[PDB]
Amino acid sequence: ASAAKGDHGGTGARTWRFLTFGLALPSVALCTLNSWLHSGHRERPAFIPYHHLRIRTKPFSWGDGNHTFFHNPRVNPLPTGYEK
Amino acid sequence: ASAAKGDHGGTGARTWRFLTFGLALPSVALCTLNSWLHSGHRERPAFIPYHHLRIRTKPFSWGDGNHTFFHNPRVNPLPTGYEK
Amino acid sequence: MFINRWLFSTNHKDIGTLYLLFGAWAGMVGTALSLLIRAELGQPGTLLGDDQIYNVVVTAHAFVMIFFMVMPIMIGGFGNWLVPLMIGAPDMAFPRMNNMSFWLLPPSFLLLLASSMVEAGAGTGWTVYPPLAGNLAHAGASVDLTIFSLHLAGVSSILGAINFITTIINMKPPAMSQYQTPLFVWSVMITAVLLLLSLPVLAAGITMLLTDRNLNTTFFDPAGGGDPILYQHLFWFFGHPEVYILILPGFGMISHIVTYYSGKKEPFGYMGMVWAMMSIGFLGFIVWAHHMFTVGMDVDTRAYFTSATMIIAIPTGVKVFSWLATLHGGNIKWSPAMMWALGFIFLFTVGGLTGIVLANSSLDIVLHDTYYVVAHFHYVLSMGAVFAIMGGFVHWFPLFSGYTLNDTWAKIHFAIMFVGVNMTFFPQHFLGLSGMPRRYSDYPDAYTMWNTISSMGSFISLTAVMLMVFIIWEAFASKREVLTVDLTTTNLEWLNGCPPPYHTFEEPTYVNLK
Amino acid sequence: FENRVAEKQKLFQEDNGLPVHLKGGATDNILYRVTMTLCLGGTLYSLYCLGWASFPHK
Amino acid sequence: MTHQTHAYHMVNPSPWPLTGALSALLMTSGLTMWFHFNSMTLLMIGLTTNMLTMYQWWRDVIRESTFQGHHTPAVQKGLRYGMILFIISEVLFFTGFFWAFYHSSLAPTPELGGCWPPTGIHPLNPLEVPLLNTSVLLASGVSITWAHHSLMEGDRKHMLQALFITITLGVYFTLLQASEYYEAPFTISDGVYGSTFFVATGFHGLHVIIGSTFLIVCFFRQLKFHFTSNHHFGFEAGAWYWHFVDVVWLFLYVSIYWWGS
Amino acid sequence: ASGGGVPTDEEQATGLEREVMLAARKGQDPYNILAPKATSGTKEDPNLVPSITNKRIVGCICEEDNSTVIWFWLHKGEAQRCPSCGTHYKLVPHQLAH
Amino acid sequence: SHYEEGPGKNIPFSVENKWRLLAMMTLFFGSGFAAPFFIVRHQLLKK
Amino acid sequence: ITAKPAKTPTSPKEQAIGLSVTFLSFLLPAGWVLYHLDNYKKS
Amino acid sequence: MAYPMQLGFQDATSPIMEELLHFHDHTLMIVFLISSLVLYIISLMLTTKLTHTSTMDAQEVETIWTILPAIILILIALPSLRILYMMDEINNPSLTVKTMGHQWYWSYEYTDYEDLSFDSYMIPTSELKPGELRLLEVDNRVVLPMEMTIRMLVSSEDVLHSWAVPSLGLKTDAIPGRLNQTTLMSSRPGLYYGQCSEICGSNHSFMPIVLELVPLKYFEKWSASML
Amino acid sequence: KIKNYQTAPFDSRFPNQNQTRNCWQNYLDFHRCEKAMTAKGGDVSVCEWYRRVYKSLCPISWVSTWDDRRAEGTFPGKI
Ligand code: HEA
Ligand code: HEA
Ligand SMILES: [Cu+2]
Ligand SMILES: [Cu+2]
Ligand SMILES: [Cu+2]
Ligand SMILES: [Mg+2]
Ligand code: NA
Ligand SMILES: [Zn+2]
Repeated sequence: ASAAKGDHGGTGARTWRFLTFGLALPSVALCTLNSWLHSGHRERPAFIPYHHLRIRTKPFSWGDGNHTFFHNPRVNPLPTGYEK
Repeated sequence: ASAAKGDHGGTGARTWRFLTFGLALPSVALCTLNSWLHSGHRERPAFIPYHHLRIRTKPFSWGDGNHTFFHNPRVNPLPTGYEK
Repeated sequence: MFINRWLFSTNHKDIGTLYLLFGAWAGMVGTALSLLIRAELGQPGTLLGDDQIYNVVVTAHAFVMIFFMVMPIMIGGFGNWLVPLMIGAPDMAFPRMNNMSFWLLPPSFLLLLASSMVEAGAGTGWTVYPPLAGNLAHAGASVDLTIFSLHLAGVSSILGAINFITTIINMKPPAMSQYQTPLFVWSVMITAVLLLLSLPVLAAGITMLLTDRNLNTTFFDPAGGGDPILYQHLFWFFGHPEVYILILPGFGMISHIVTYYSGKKEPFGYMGMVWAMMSIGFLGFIVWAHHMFTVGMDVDTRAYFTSATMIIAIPTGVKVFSWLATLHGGNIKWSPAMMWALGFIFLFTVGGLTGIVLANSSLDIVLHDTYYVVAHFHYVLSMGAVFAIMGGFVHWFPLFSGYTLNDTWAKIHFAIMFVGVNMTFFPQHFLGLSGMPRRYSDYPDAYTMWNTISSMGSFISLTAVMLMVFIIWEAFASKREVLTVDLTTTNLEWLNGCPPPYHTFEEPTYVNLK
Repeated sequence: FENRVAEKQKLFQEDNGLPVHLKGGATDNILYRVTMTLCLGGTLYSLYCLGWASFPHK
Repeated sequence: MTHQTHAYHMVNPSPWPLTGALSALLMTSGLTMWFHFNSMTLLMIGLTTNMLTMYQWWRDVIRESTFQGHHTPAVQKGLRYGMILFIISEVLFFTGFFWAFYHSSLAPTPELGGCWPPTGIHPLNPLEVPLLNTSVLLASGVSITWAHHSLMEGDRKHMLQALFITITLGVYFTLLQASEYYEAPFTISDGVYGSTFFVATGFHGLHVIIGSTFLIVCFFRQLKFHFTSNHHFGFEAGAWYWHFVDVVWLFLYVSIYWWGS
Repeated sequence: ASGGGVPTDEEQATGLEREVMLAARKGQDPYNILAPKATSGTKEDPNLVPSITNKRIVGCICEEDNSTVIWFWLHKGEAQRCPSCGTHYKLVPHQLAH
Repeated sequence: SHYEEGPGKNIPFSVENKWRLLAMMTLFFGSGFAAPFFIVRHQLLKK
Repeated sequence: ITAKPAKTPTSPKEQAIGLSVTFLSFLLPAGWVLYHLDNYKKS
Repeated sequence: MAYPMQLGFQDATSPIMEELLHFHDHTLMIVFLISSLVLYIISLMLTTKLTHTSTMDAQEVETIWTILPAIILILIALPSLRILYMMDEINNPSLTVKTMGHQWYWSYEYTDYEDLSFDSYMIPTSELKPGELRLLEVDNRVVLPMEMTIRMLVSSEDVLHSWAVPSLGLKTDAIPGRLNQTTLMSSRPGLYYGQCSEICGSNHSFMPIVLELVPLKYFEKWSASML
Repeated sequence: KIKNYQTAPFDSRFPNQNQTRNCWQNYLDFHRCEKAMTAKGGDVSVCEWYRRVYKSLCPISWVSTWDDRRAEGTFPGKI
């Protein structure tokens, strides 16, 4: 792509207000629409015990020391495979 | 690499004169030394009549219409192979 | 001294006038060319004899109307005449350079005329795509003459864009902000930005086509690893912006006309109106590939381009609705100009909706390259651009000349043209849906009826333009000078009388910083 | 060198009714005339070429 | 028709636009005569009238500003916008060429060996002369800046000295680039690689010459005291243009010379 | 080292450039480069519109965020009012006396 | 400069005689409309 | 828009002539070429 | 193919073309709605003596006329994209045929097993046997088995051309040095016509395409008889 | 081992409308396999697959020119 919306993308609080509500925010709504008219759910990946993943050289200092911080059971398998 | 020569790389004609003779020009001398302590001569490449090279869909409007503008006989073969 | 004044001008008014004259003339050439097209298609069989002449004609038709009629009239003509007058400026920012923008046009035109005379001319389509446009399928000077015409035209408009933007931004009364300039002025500023950014990419593209034909480069030749599709991308990156550049000044004029003849001080939703043009201008730079849906691009990118193309309807919708909101409660004067504006509003809407159909890549597979697209762009160009041009012309003609037109004849003119163009293009929707390709000089018997009706409509329009030539004659022949003009308080261009003196705003306006 | 800008300001501000492209003297005029001649002559020349090429000359 | 009470400039009728337009006609058709009917007369006449036009048009601009004092603050501000806008379109012009390059090199076709650089092409080494050119141009970015400051501080000798260095550096780049063109083992007719390489750096090379003569003009205008410590737009534009040329080179270097080979 | 040698505006500016330069120092604005400050616009404190002739066009931005400027010719004579807001404007002679 | 002003005076063609105007306009637009037809003819006459 | 009366009014007859001249200048040259299309096509 | 005085699309010979007919009906419904709304409003505005020439507040209605069109567009886009993805859908073809555009005729190549190749020219109107279609008849049709998924690969040997067949919902440009793929599938036997859809020079109007669909069995024998 | 071949099946490496690489790659791969199996004293019957595929997809003219190129040793692909 490229860009060119005529002029006035500089100087005047009214101009930046204009850009805030006429360009910035609308972009956010579009990307929000998109990110929701696409974002459903990725089927949880097949578990295969690769050695370069699920690294454990020292147990995490919390919980049972085998679960990453934002562990998500549906998508994050333990080194032994998915939880439940 | 990176960069950081202490300060004063801005404001004062004396400063820019200082940078011109203390950094810019010396760089040119170094690159000149290098570009000459390296630049000798590439042995002229073996000629092989590839079809995607030495293109001629219409003769050049000068000379014999078969020689590119800055034709260098030592390194630029005609479609039929090197000249002499 | 005819010379000092007409060849060495530095006056925005005289230059604007020169543009209107050139554009009027070019339009005759373009109209003639459009008739030869319909003549050939008005009856099964072939009329011209060889289809290359047909193709040459179809091509020239496009370049003339687009580069030599619509742009000079809208931007060079109405632009120069009105812009300084609407913002109280003495002239443009670079009056000498402005004169070169004009004088580059006759040479540019000459080269286009020359291309169709040497060899067999350039029967490449206005898209001038390679290999067809290459030195093999089109050997000879023709395509090269066409490329050069385009270079000159480009240089002319780029220089023009710089002038308009500088002028509009730097030469307003110190207290007047950009949000206090009339919509036409905004419309020509946004158009100037689009020209400034798109024309150079075209120039790059056709320079590459030129070296391929004459310097043995292979940008577009697979033999050397080139790609004919690369041309398409560069051409259309310029091409979409160009179509919005052809309509924006029109959006501006229609706003002034609808407002004036409704007796309002200002158009409805002025800022929504400014927002809309900026948005259209912006989005108009990221939708180009909708002209390449049958070219073989990944499905995901085709989905992106149809999605992007559709959002352009939102800002366009606020404009159409704002025009209607402007009419609301107005004290309507049914003048010729108002008639042209009402026609534009509707016809443009039809042509624009039809473009939404085409935005669908899935459906475009079967509509691409058929007459359905020829119908679309003729609705938005022949009944969009042109209708604005006519409305603007009859409305401001008294300001430019100091004389008035015979209002009745003008309405007669509108009525005829209204019938001619619809008869000519409406049928073509059928041809497309049913499969008739574009750029064909003959057609399977089944498509006879519609092509026949269509070619007939084209003669009606011919009558209308002949008539128009007369209408201008009679106004100058009769000499009814103007006395008083309505609504000058909100229409500055009229404040200096008709016609305004050579030098206006010799002493600037006075605007308080309240 | 020496600053002779003030002297040229006077020559060019002199109310002689001459447009800036000639206000400089007799040479401006010859340049002007040379330029216009070449342009027009060359333009005629090109029109001629256009004609010759217009017809099949082979 | 009284005494004007606004600060803008109303320019005297001028024949230069007509002449420049005619020049354009002569060059394009002259190029058409050269490419097809192997003659250079028209093109030559065209080139000549063009220089004559540029010379006289810009001569007048100097007369109108330095000598007649028409460049009030309002007029200068306008000139700044015009220059900037001009540079912007030049950037877009070059963008077409970078597009072409990236298009070809990122998706090399079967007829090229399906690889980039195409089989059969021996690219130059970016650590040799191309590195040199890079250092020469950036160095002139620095000297022109010293020139500018010397000027604002009213130092005539140093402004001339710094301006001189900048110029020889640009000339030096031209000579080096010309040598490389000659030494290069591939040509413009060597497929998309040679096409892409020579039109992109060729055009840039052309801009380096335009920038140099622009600076040369500024040099002479300075010798003759045209510039004051506060009013010197001709120089500022000369400088902005020079930085543009500098930047474009950096992109060629990284794209075509480094990454593209 | 240092030196000097480049002329200053004060010494080399000529024509209109110099005129606006000099005029700017005395706080004056004969070339309408600056925006005029409004008065109260009453009949007794009208906006004084300087003119080098006997009429000047006035554009009244009746309220701060108006998109439309109201335009009208102010004549030599008594104070006229904006057709829209009634603000008063009175012509006065410009510094170059006609 | 001292260029003339007013209705019929800010144009490059004289509008003082309606019949001479009729002629000039006729030639003007006429030549314009005519050109394409003769080009088509010119092309048909080379082969 | 109000105007003074025509300084040099164009009577109906004058108009009829003006209209006739106009149309003709558009139809004759094209008719000539078109009529002779065959004479060119046959070569 | 197209019949005299036709208004819409040619009848659908394949499933995607059916899909398109319906999608187009849907879209057209909407354009009728909008265009009729706009005309009614315009006529409404111009038919009253009541006036209100003073200023009206901008913003208030602007939201309806921004949100509404946004919703309508999503209603056109969803279906549009669904079909768009179907057309490219991972199909498992039982035959591959190539076609190469040339300056003024198409040549076909069936090479899965044999080296079958042939040119296909338009039959001149003066050599048309009674009942044959004027600029649509080709001497050698491209025979293919009906009711099967064929893979077509389009390319060209000279300029650009476009291989199209309305009835089946196909149009794929033929570009030198490029192989474009499209998926053909007919649900009926018969003859189906199309024409070059990219300006390729003087005879761009005269290089039709005629497809002949018959059962597999007859396709095989035909293959062998063509060498 | 397939000779019950109908036509080149769907290949995820080349999933879009542009199949230029599909032809090219299979053409290359074949001649490379053929060369290896001939250069290490082996069976070319392994290389068959590629020939069927590239044969199905590649235009005749492309295959002809590439072969001619290989003969004269100007084939740009590295086989
Ligand atoms: C005046 C110039 C102009 C304008 C303004 C437009 C406007 C539009 N055009 Fe068109 N178009 C052309 C001129 C123009 N076009 C030309 C010359 C070509 C052919 C070039 C060639 O190939 O030779 C072309 C071709 C073209 C194609 C190529 C098709 C093909 O070749 O196969 C496409 C594809 O999407 C397209 C779409 C659009 C769209 C979506 C709009 C949108 O801007 C329209 C938006 C307007 C409206 C939508 C109506 C008003 C809105 C409302 C009342 C609100 C409600 C609406 C909805 C909710 C739907 N146009
Ligand atoms: C501005 C753009 C424009 C305009 C106005 C028109 C006007 C006309 N066009 Fe258009 N035409 C195109 C641009 C335009 N065309 C383009 C881009 C193409 C594609 C080319 C290609 O495929 O490469 C095309 C192609 C094209 C085709 C398709 C050819 C083919 O596919 O083989 C057809 C066929 O009917 C056609 C017919 C017409 C007709 C009958 C007119 C008639 O309306 C003519 C009637 C006269 C007017 C409607 C205008 C009169 C106005 C004036 C005279 C100015 C007045 C002056 C002043 C007041 C100052 N044109
Ligand atoms: Cu577009
Ligand atoms: Cu074709
Ligand atoms: Cu074709
Ligand atoms: Mg196409
Ligand atoms: Na015909
Ligand atoms: Zn007010």
